[PDB]
Amino acid sequence: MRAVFFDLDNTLIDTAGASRRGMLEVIKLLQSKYHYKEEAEIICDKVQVKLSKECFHPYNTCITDLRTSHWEEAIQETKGGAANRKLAEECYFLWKSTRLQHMTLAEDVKAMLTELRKEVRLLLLTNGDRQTQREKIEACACQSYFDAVVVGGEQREEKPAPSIFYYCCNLLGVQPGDCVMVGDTLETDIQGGLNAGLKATVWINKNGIVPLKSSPVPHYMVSSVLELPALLQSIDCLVPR
Ligand SMILES: [Mg+2]
Repeated sequence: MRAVFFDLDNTLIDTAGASRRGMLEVIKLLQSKYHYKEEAEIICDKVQVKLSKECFHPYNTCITDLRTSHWEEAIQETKGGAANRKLAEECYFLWKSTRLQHMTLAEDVKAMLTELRKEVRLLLLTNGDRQTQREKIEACACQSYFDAVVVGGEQREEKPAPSIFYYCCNLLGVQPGDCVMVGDTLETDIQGGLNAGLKATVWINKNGIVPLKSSPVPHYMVSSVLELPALLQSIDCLVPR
């Protein structure tokens, strides 16, 4: 038996592009409805930074309150005035709904996943807070293409902690040496698969970059997730074409 674990964000769905889309829409809102000028982009830039700086959480968080607060702060830090929670909410929920709407599985990614599952067990392994990730999973309707879906923020530890990989292995009833991890992030997906002693790691190198020394090195590298079947058909995973 063989299994393939897939990363989610930016591997199977365009998360970053979806987020950019969300900012584009907020900018439009602030500029058209509220007549903001370039403070629109300034505020959005601030939120992006705040988003990027969130780390902890699992002990307990209301992500909606936290991220609404990023907006509230960014508005006040840019335009001053009294804190405006209502406007913060208007921005947040526009950004959120816009991004979730943008997240979809391309038809060739759907076909690819369908083909893989005929021969191997498929699992989605995605870092991030429970609510946000489950919302993304619902938005791109991907749960039906996998035998299981595991979310880092629902677990005790996330990628690259080997524990979450061993959990995934048990969930599918396989061993780490039966498994392949596919993802676009060296420090989570690849390091994690290396930590957990998986059969192989596949790095989707979208940026066409040479890993700086001291970075994790994957077993295999592809520029697109659509290259996976041919690759897996060559290593000990899928039968030859
Ligand atoms: Mg990713």
